[PDB]
Amino acid sequence: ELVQVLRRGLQQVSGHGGLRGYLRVLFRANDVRVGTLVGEDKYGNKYYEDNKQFFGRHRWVIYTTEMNGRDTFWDVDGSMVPPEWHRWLHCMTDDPPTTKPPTARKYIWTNHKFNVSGTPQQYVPYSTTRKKIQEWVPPSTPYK
Amino acid sequence: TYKFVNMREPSMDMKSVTDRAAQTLLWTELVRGLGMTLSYLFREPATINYPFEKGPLSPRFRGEHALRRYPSGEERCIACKLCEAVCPAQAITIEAEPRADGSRRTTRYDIDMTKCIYCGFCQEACPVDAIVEGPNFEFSTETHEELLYNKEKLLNNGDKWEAEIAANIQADYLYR
Amino acid sequence: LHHALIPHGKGGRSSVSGIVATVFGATGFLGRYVVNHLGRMGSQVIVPYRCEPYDTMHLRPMGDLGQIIFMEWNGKDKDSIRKVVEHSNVVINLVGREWETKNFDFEDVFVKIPHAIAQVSKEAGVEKLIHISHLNADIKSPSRYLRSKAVGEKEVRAAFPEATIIKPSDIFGREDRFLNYFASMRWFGGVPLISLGKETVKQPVYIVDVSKGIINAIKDPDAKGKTFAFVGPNRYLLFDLVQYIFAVAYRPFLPYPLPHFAYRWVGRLFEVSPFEPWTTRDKVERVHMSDMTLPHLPGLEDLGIQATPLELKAIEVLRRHRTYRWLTSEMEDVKPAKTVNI
Amino acid sequence: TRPTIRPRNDVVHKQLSAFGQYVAEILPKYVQQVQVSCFNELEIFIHPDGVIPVLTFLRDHTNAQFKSLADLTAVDVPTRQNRFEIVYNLLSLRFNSRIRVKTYTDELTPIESSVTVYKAANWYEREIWDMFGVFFANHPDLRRILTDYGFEGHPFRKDFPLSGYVELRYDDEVKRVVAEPVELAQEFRKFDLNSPWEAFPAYRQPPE
Amino acid sequence: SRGEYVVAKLDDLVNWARRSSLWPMTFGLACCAVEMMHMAAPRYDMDRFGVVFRASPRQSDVMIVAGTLTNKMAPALRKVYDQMPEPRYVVSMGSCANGGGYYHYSYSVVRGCDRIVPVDIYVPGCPPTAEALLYGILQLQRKIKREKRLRIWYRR
Amino acid sequence: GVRTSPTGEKVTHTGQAYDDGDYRRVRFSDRQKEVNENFAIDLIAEQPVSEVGSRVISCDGGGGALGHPRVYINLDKETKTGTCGYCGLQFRQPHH
Amino acid sequence: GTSVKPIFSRDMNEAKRRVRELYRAWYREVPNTVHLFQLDISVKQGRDKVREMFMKNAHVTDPRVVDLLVIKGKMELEETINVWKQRTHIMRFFHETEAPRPTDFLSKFYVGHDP
Amino acid sequence: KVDDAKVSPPKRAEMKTSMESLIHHFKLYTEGYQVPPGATYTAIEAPKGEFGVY
Amino acid sequence: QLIAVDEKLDITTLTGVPEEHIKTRKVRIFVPARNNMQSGVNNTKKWKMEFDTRERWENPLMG
Ligand SMILES: CCCCCCCCCCCCCCCCC[C@@H](O)O[C@H](CO[C@H](O)CCCCCCCCCCCCCCC)COP(=O)(O)OCC[N+](C)(C)C
Ligand SMILES: NC(=O)C1=CN([C@@H]2O[C@H](COP(=O)(O)OP(=O)(O)OC[C@H]3O[C@@H](n4cnc5c(N)ncnc54)[C@H](OP(=O)(O)O)[C@@H]3O)[C@@H](O)[C@H]2O)C=CC1
Ligand SMILES: C=C(C)[C@H]1Cc2c(ccc3c2O[C@@H]2COc4cc(OC)c(OC)cc4[C@@H]2C3=O)O1
Ligand code: SF4
Ligand code: SF4
Ligand code: SF4
Ligand SMILES: [Zn+2]
Repeated sequence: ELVQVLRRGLQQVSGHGGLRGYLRVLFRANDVRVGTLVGEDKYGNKYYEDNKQFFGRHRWVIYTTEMNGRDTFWDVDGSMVPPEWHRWLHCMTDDPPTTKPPTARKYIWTNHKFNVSGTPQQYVPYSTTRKKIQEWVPPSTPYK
Repeated sequence: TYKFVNMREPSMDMKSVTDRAAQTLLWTELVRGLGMTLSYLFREPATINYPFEKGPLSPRFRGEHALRRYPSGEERCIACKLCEAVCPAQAITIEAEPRADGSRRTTRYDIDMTKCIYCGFCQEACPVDAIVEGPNFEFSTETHEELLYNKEKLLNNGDKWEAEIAANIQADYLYR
Repeated sequence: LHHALIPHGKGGRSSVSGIVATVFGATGFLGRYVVNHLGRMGSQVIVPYRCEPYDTMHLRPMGDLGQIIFMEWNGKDKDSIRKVVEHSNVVINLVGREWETKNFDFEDVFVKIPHAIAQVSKEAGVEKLIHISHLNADIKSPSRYLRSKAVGEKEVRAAFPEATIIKPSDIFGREDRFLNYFASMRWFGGVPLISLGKETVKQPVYIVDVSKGIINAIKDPDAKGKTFAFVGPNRYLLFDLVQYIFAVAYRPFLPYPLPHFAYRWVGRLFEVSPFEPWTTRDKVERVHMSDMTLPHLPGLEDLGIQATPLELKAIEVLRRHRTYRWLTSEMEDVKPAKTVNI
Repeated sequence: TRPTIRPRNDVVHKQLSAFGQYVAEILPKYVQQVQVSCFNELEIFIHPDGVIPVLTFLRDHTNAQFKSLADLTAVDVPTRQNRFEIVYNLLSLRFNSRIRVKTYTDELTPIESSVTVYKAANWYEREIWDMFGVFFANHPDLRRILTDYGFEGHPFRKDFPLSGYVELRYDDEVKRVVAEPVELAQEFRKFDLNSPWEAFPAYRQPPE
Repeated sequence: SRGEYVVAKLDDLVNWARRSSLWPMTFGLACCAVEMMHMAAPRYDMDRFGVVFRASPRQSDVMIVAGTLTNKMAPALRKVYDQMPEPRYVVSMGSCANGGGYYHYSYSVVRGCDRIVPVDIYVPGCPPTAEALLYGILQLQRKIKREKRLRIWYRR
Repeated sequence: GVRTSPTGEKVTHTGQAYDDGDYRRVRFSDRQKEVNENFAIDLIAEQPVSEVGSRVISCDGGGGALGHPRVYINLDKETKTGTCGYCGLQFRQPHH
Repeated sequence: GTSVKPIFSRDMNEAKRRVRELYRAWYREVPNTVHLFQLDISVKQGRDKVREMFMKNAHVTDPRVVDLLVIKGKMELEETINVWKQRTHIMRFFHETEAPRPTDFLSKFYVGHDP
Repeated sequence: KVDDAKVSPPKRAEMKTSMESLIHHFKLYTEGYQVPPGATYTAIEAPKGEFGVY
Repeated sequence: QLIAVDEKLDITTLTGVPEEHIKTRKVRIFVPARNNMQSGVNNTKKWKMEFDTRERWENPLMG
């Protein structure tokens, strides 16, 4: 009945930490759904699921408000998800990194980086090869 | 074996004529269309909450390129130039020389991402699984030059995305 | 020549010309043409900008991949000038405003900034410096614009002895202030001219001519310490010039004389605009002042440039100011104006 | 031989050979050769002057009824004196068959337009004029179809470079799109792939 | 300073208004237009971000070059770009628009739309997914948020 | 093993670095230079040498089908070690 | 002999005739081309350009080649009259954005290795 | 795919295990297979009509 | 009908090639030499025509 729908909405606003948390999530993600916390990201992101939603809406992430150096309260993008949670979020696998951690290597980045385009840390292409032809160096002494 | 789509004749009895006259005067099929639109109005929309929600993908998905390493940290690429030869768009440029220890390694490995058609042929032709197409697809830039990857950029991509690339390969290498 | 800076190719978009140019004021009327001519040959152009990057967008398609680098700079900071002139062998100065702002007066943009640029470029080892002043620059000129131009020219020559100084006169083009300034006076209804414009002589020069002259001076090995004057091939009275301008635009020309004090009052009244002023007292002073004659200075002909007469390029600027009735009229329908040549 | 080899159909081969003999007998004035491919495709090599008759016959004869013009194109072989090879592909719905008609021409010899026989040919012929430069006589409206306005040369010719001769860019001084001689930041890398060992003995040529 | 605060607030308001209401011109060239349509599809629903298509260039704010730009067509693209009132933005989508892509070494293909018009955002892919184009649009929104026109106007 | 040039620019594993008088360094002003910090040569130099009691050893890089093509390395030379031409691993017989 | 087939003309006279008709048509079209396309060139400039274009192929002595050239010129004229061409297409005949390439030996030796 | 390593590439395990498979993979992904001389017109019923390749 | 053209064939005015790439170009007609690393002779059967080598330089970006 309609009364039960209103009660569900009241439970939704109650289950986000009160009115302030409800408003924060509404203005940060334009969604106020409540789901089971799959896990927490080292950079601050939180990953939730709800299998009762249809495919595509059954997994989501609340992004952190503080990334490496920038304020991400309003400026968020899909490039801030770490690779393991990237695999879990895009439904490439059913096992979260919490229960199926990736293999550990000493060359894998320990600190994820987002898209740094339009930023002094952007990639600038250059040639990785050395000089090909060496020119003759004239002697430093006079010839006469 | 065929069927007709518009070879039906209408009944000419008085009842059918009255029904068609009511259809014409009272616009029954227009109300049918209105009812269908109203029915669609009350359904759940298929929209997903991007970027907080993502569309499904597969381990076969072809995205940003990356150069992989062995578990010891040594690069897998041996400068065989098979990926450069098989590239339909000629987006790969490779230059190689013997290393200080005599290994066969590259000195230049460029992929023009504005030339690449993302066909995945390079990772099929690679005999050591060195060059792969990662799962990343959100790497839009603000300048053209940022999409001209050199060896350093691809090595950084591999080091950054290995945790997911290895898992994607493990789930699909038996289909290859 | 530092082998990487040796010319290669056929002088096209993807070629290497060996020129690394830092073009100050590249977001202006002359700056876009200079950058276009530099990037045509395959040069490395460094554009220092203090405005919004959006306003630099039109400069992006002028070069190949990586041949145009946009760098933030501040006029009052010398470290930024050093940062933008570290790796250049040519430094071109096109910084200049026609009016005074609350942060930058004429002396700041014409004396202090050029002197700082010259000093920093000399310290950094820049081989060639091109400076732009006005033909009518004079220490005792009634306009502070030309006084500042002369003082800055002297300062640049003192700080950079091998600097090439170029003195154009009333550059006209699509985005000019010269032709558009006269064409926009049609809105008031009457054209106010001091002494009816019968006591002023003008020698305007085409924008493409100035850009080609700058390029050739960069490529000229003997134009190091020279001073050039860029003028057109014909001299016109101000009255005849404005008459021809209105005839090309097919607008009714209604000239009337306005005394000097009245025009100065109008300029002062317009000067209080917080945005770009329509006209100023200094602009009025410069408009009604005869262009100087300097036969002892080299001209465009000594750089291999043949001056383009206004009669062949007036329609390309003044067709925008026509109505629909006369929009399609040909260029040879205007009966070119009278020229006072000698 | 069973699993990985394409099966054969000798009945269709016999039918196509018989019909090729039929067509060759009916029109000896123009037909120069008839061939049947190993994959059951019938080709008739004719004289250019018989382009209009033969096709018309193939379209109108009761036993031919080739009423569909599937395709029409040209092939450039610089080693031949007659450099261009015109190919017509015809489909007969009544007999569920396909035929190919081949003829030849060079740069300065026009070919009769078959718009009267097939209305589909019109655009096709324009393409042949646009891409190869073969003129078609009595064409109702012959002009470029695929190339840019004012484009010089015929790109599909073998001696035409892959990247052409000119390239387009916007110029701010003239405030318009201009064309300039072509320049490439990276030249197209030519590859030599032909193995020095013969692969198909059945196609070996006499040693001259 | 009070004036600096006022101009900063006005600049923020104008940037918010401009990035919140982006109207790309209804303009497609090749395969990438299909992915643009799928971005307009219910699944992604660009309209929920304030992004609507409009056919007239005079009523358009963004041009999305989705497809190969040929020599025969480049003047038309430049013409429709010039008729867009400012402020205007260009998003290059796909390999063909970015640098030519599969047809880079072609006699009739312009090697990148950036030779004709200035480009703000480059979206890689062949074709980029609707998610990738949405990411590019949001990056353009952030870039617009980064603009400060009134600030430099004041510091002048 | 990263190291900086006398100009202060990092030297890549390929050994490239712009010269002092090179103008191309201007492309790095107000931006950065992309340098990968994991040098493969050092990382393969840290690997220990495997000791196997046979003249011929087999190497596939590990992972079976996920490595490199399997090769056979002869270990008759006692002055040197058998190095894989694909992975760079070293093998030797028990000596002295 | 040589066993050749004509396109339109049997000898030089008819080919020169068709050339003259095409030149007449282009001469008449030039002022309209200047007016409609709003070109900044004069009618004299366009007519001189047409004359130069016609003179570029003055060495041809083959009636078939001349017939093909007349066909191409008629194609171009039909392209221009119907305003299928744009202002850029018309103005491409003048090469205003191309630097003059020198022809003497010394300048070619200076610029590069090409002859 | 057709069990003919001179036309279709072998499996990656066979390529990394067998000499013939590696040679065939190399030659197919560098030069490609040679097609016997001949001309064909193959047409199919694509959703837009008859789609053909000569 | 036959018109009996008596002049040498010349189609330069119809190819659309710029004159610079007609007068200043030199072509080579030759049978390619057998590659010395292989004993096969299949690449020495047909004649090849190829143009003279022109200038190639280094792109300032990406080399
Ligand atoms: C009598 C009045 C006459 C004039 C009236 C004019 C119209 C009234 C003004 C409208 C005010 C409404 C604008 C406020 C909306 C801001 C919403 C907020 O969320 O924006 C944030 C930041 O907001 C902006 O930075 C500032 C906006 C406004 C700041 C100053 C405006 C003050 C009003 C001054 C009005 C004076 C009018 C003067 C003329 C009379 C960042 O959001 P954004 O990143 O985008 O979206 C990310 C989406 N995610 C979260 C899902 C990922
Ligand atoms: N008719 C003419 O044009 C006359 C021109 N003069 C000289 O020619 C030069 C360029 O002419 P023109 O293109 O018409 O001038 P413009 O007004 O069109 O632009 C000059 C450039 O100088 C920059 N600039 C101006 N002031 C400052 C400042 N305080 N700090 C940083 N940058 C500044 C502007 O950048 P921004 O947009 O960010 O403000 C602008 O891009 C000038 O030096 C001028 O003095 C010579 C005689 C003829
Ligand atoms: C308006 C919304 C609902 C959708 C539909 C749509 C766009 C954007 C652009 C276009 C469009 O539809 C029209 C008509 O159908 C095709 C079909 C095309 O190829 C099948 C094609 O490729 C360029 C282009 C088009 C048009 C055009 O570009 O978003
Ligand atoms: S995906 Fe295809 S086009 Fe892209 S680099 Fe690999 S082989 Fe080349
Ligand atoms: S195919 Fe693999 S090993 Fe060979 S050059 Fe390419 S990336 Fe390196
Ligand atoms: S980039 Fe790929 S998908 Fe997009 S238009 Fe070009 S070929 Fe088509
Ligand atoms: Zn190994």
